[PDB]
Amino acid sequence: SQHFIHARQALLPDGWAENVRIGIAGGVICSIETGVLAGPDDERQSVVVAGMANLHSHAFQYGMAGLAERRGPSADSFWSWREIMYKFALTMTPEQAEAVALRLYVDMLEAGFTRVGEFHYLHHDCDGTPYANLSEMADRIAAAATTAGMGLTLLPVFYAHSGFGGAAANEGQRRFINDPERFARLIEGCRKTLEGFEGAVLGVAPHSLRAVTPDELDSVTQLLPDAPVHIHVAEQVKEVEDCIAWSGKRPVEWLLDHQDVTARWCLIHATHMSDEETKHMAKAGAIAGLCPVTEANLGDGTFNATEFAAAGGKFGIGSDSNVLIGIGDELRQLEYSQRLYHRARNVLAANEGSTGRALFDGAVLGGNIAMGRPEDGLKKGASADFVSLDVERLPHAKGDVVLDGWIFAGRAHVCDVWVRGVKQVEGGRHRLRDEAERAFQKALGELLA
Amino acid sequence: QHFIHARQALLPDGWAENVRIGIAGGVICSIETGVLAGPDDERQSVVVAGMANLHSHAFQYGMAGLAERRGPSADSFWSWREIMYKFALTMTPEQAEAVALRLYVDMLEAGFTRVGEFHYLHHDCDGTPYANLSEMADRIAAAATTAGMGLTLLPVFYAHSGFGGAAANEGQRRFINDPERFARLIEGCRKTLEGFEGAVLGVAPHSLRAVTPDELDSVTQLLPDAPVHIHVAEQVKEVEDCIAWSGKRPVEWLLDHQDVTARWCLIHATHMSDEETKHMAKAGAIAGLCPVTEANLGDGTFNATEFAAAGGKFGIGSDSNVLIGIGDELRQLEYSQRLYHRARNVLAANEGSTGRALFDGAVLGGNIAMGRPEDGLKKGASADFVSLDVERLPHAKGDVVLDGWIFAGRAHVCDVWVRGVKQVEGGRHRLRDEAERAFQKALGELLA
Ligand SMILES: [Fe+3]
Ligand SMILES: [Fe+3]
Repeated sequence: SQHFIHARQALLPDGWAENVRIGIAGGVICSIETGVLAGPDDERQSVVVAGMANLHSHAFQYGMAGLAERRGPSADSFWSWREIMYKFALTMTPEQAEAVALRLYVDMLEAGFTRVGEFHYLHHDCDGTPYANLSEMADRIAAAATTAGMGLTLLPVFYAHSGFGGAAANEGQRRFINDPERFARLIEGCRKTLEGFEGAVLGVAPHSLRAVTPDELDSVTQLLPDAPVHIHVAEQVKEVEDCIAWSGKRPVEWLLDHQDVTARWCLIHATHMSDEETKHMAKAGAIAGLCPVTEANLGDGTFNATEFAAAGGKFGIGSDSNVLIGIGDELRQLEYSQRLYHRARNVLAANEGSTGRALFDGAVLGGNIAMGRPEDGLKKGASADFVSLDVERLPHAKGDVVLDGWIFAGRAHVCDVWVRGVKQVEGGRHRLRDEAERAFQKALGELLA
Repeated sequence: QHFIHARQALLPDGWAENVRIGIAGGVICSIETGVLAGPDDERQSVVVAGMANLHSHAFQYGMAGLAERRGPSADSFWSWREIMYKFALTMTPEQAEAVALRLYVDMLEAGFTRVGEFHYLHHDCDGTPYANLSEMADRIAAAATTAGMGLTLLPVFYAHSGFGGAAANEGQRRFINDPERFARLIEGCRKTLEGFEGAVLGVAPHSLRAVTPDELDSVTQLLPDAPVHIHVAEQVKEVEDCIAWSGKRPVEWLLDHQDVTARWCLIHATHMSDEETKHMAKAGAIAGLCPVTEANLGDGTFNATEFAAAGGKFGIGSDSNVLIGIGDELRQLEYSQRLYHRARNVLAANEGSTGRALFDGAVLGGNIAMGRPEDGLKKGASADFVSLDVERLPHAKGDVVLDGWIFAGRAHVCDVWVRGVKQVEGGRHRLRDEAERAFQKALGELLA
């Protein structure tokens, strides 16, 4: 039946409003009324904001979080990360993958993310042979999301090569590999699995320009022409240099010249762009899939955030390596990367407004577009996906001040979280945290033994 | 003697297992490894040293989260100074004590066991001294006492608004003293800290902009065996103004005109050449790093690898007190380096854990900057330490626990002891809710 949340303040697309009654029916927002008293059966909340998309995740990497911070003996300071990543990637079973993904999605839900964009490349069995059920590993993701009550935009990854110009994939990549034919069949397995997964979106994820040839890129991005396309691009300086050596062009530039890039596309990282690439990307409408915590943890670089925003570019955030899960963590890192690079404060604020406000609104907006859910948000007809904040330490704080306290000062935290109208998180706790954790610790023990 | 048994404890020479720590009169009397818990031992999983928070301006905790609006000014730092001066110029002593208490509770809950209060809010709202000259410093001491927080109090000497002895401006009126009145204030602080167990009293020349060379000589001679702290080279604009005045940057100037040693803690030290960095390390000055505040202010990135390779030591301070956390500070330090050098595990030592190196480093340099080199998980040290909740890392080795805490959000502070007294239990200070009520009342008054 029809259920009501009454919020003392709620951040709607046209701004903060007070005394907001949000009606929910069949998991959808059926009504929003501002300046009204709570009905006697309304559930009362202090501060309500939209659910955040987590637009880029590799669920299995959550298992290695905190384990890649030892330097090791290599001259290459990235060796330890790849060694740990491939130890997990090459041994994880489907049962383990479901357990890890579940506990990750619980952590994301508890942090206020209501949908995940799972950029999924862990496909085949340990020897690189397909599972009897081709989409087995994607089915585990979907099962994990279903159990969590987490929204899912599933983005199976196309990966065939180890370098520019169609270099053969090496044996370490064997569980990731498909040709376009076997990839289409995998996408078909995913579509069947997602039947009855309410709100699910199925797109495609060419891994990167290194990993895919131009012809393969054409085939993959034509499979589901109305659904999202995600791709890693321009994350590390070495890729830009290699791309130039191969084509005479930088990665984003090359992509914009060879594909019809639109808001259908989400370019993950896009960390190293010229001013011209930044503008063209924004003008094309491609969403920047920013992963600020992972980019810092990997030493990738700093995004051209002010230029991108000034050109009308839109963005979202993704936990990516899943080393550390938090909306405040990601947005704060984005802003602070800018403050250090430009020697300035409140860099990503819009007009003379709040930096937390601009970042939060922006990341919700661009995130939902990248997820294929532009109808979503705190709007009539959107999925009933939203978050209440604990403002016990900010008792008189009016809207934007709440966001800045949350994101910069640690003075608020996520309280309740709803997805499709179902309260998955209460007072910061997911209804299945402890059960998910027990299964996660069992899987970790197996993987690390 | 009462006893804590730790399944793992990070001692100065490394992780030890099944460690019995005996405490009496607030100090560590015995350390035994490889043994079971006695029947009256309190049991802990993972115990580490208490962290010094080597640089704090307590009153700025009140403005945390309030300076993140861009505002109409061409100067993107205007809004921070406007908020900072609104609090600085109107706060009463009663309000200052409430703010400092709630801050010191927050610090304790984050695993900091001593605070270096770099204290410059001295006089009344109109810039006239209080009947008790050290009134505001007495409030700091009272707040620290109520929290059970260790205190190295560093009253600040401030006399000028510009290099070369420019007059102090009206906005600085609560901060200012001449050397003679400053010495009298220090004397008030010494009397107040009598019976404050483990307290240290040093001096804090504000910066090279705020002091002349002659004043710097006088202030740093007052307590020759106690710490000296000073802000240096935090912002490019200070560095340029210092050059305009002397032909030198702030740290090189300081090293050339003072006998800088491990007695000195140079706060930020953010803009240095490679040669300055090495000379600072070789002198033995402690880098008072404030990574979260430096990021929030867009100050810059510290020359961390060069400093460490030259044998430099550091600690961490919450500084503006915008966000309080050991993980937050150490992570930000490392990540500032990863982005700047396009590398990972930049501040690891040998081929070790980055979290290990950063944690050990910050405890060590922190305690030296605080005038407490005897401290740590050692016999004779103050019984100041922290247990970590390892429910998500249930049998993980020590270094893995640190990396999980600092980088992955997988462990958190459980209990915290200062001078052998448990001030935090399962993440909560006993006075959290009471201190919070008084804090919100003060905030409401200040923001009215
Ligand atoms: Fe990624
Ligand atoms: Fe400071």
